[PDB]
Amino acid sequence: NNLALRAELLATQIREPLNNSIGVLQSLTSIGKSAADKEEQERMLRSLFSVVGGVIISGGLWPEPNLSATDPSLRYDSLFFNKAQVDQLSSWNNPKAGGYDRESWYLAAEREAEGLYFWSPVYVDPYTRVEMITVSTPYYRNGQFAGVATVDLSLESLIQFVAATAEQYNLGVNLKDAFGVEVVSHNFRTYDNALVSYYSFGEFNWQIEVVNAN
Ligand SMILES: [Cl-]
Repeated sequence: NNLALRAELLATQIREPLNNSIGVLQSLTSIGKSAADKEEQERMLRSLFSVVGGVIISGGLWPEPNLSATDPSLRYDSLFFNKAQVDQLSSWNNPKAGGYDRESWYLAAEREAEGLYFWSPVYVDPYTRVEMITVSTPYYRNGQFAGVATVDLSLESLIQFVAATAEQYNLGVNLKDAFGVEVVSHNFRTYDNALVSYYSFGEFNWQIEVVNAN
C-alpha cells in the first residue's frame, strides 16, 4: 500500500511551512544586518510580510534593548508586524510590560551564532491573540550581536495544511513538536496491527507518526 512512500510524501509537505519560515528569517536577518535606518527597515519589513504566504502570520526584528535609557519609550524598539493587510504593532515595546528580551523566543537566539534557528513552544501572542509557534535567529552588526529576528507560524493554518494534505494522501498523522505538544492529530488511530511509519525532522526536532487511512 506504499505506506512508507506516502509517509515520505507527506513529510515533504510538512517540511514546506518550516523551510518557508527559515527563508523568511534569512530575509529578516539581511535587513537587520544592513545599514538601512529605522524607517527603511519598517518599509522593507512591511513589504516582506505582505508578500510572504503560507502559515506565516507575523514576526519582525527585536533589537537588543537599552534598558538604561532615561526615556521609557526609547528602551524597546521592536519592529513587529501582523498579517490581518499588514499592521505594525508597538505593543511589545511597552516598558511597563517587561519588553521582549526575556521571552523564550528571544532568549533562545540571544548571542547565538548566526545561521542557527530556534523553535519556541506553542503560545498565544498576548497582543495579536494568535496561537502560534515562533522561529527565531540572531543577527549581528559590526561583529556584535544586534538583535533577534522572528517569524510566527499560525497554528490554525499549520493544522489545516497538515490535515488537508494527509487527507489527500489517504493517511492519518500525529505531529508532535520538540516539547511533546501535539500540534496536529488527523485521522490517526491504531488497531489490528496497523503499521505505523515514523519520521523525525532532524533540523527541527519534530516528530510524525503516520498510518494508512481506511
Ligand atoms: Cl489537531
